[PDB]
Amino acid sequence: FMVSLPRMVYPQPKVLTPCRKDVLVVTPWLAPIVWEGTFNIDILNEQFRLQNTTIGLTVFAIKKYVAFLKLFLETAEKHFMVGHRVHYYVFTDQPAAVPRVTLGTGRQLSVLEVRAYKRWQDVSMRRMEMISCERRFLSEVDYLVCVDVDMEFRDHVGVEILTPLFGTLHPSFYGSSREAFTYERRPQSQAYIPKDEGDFYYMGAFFGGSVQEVQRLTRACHQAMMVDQANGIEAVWHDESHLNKYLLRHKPTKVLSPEYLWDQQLLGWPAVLRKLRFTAVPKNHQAVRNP
Ligand SMILES: O=c1ccn([C@@H]2O[C@H](COP(=O)(O)OP(=O)(O)O)[C@@H](O)[C@H]2O)c(=O)[nH]1
Ligand SMILES: [Mn+2]
Repeated sequence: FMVSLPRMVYPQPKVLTPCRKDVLVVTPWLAPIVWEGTFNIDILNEQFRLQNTTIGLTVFAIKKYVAFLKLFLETAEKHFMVGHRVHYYVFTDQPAAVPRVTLGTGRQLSVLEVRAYKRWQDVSMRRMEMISCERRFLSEVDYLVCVDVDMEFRDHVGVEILTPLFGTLHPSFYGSSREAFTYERRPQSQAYIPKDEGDFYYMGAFFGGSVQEVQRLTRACHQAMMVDQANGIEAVWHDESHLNKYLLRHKPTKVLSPEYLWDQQLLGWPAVLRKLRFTAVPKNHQAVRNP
């Protein structure tokens, strides 16, 4: 049950004036695409606080990637769901390497020890299994948000994202035609998507939803990866390939714009982005992924 909103004073929405004319703000299945200017955060904050919403954030920090945790968590404290209840779940092979980060009130962090796979591809892919293995979520949080650790928050990431199921537009492909998307194209793979199918190319580094929907997604992707492995095939973009297949066949209820997953070093700061919210931390891929 949801109580009434209180009286609020804010600018009247104008029916004959779009919030944004330069971008698509709703998908063909009527899911909002979240861009700056499309939401009044005061209204959304009210709605979600009135439900005493708790948000879980999963992040994996395996082997050398523990180095990314300090900046990740400190900037999350500044920008992620501030004012709401937050539970971080840090999955790592090195619990003693997790930095002691000071948390705001109503925010907690749990360290979950997991095994380290040798191949970075396996470390990345096994996140689906490890997220799905975990039964605490249903009792502890309302929503789960699942992100990469090699990142920092630079601006607001809040309850505007919350919805039963969301994916995020990959920053390299939001302007691309579907034939150019790097979906898995081999029919032998469970992740296969033909050249005439696809809505968007979603980023493996940021998806989420209700606990129920996230556990469905991660279970489905894990089982699809198991089938591929039995068939001696590994999808071209690993977990991201399976995520893309899942979100093609199970449409997300919101889609996040590339504000929510950007790489400024690689892609700069185009006119279409009013904010860069959650951004890549420069990596030496080969060095950091291997002993
Ligand atoms: O040795 C590794 C390799 C990967 N990861 C995790 O898997 C995610 C995805 O890998 P990565 O960020 O290297 O992929 P990219 O964004 O470069 O495609 C990372 O953010 C980490 O959360 C990790 O913890 N240790
Ligand atoms: Mn990453």
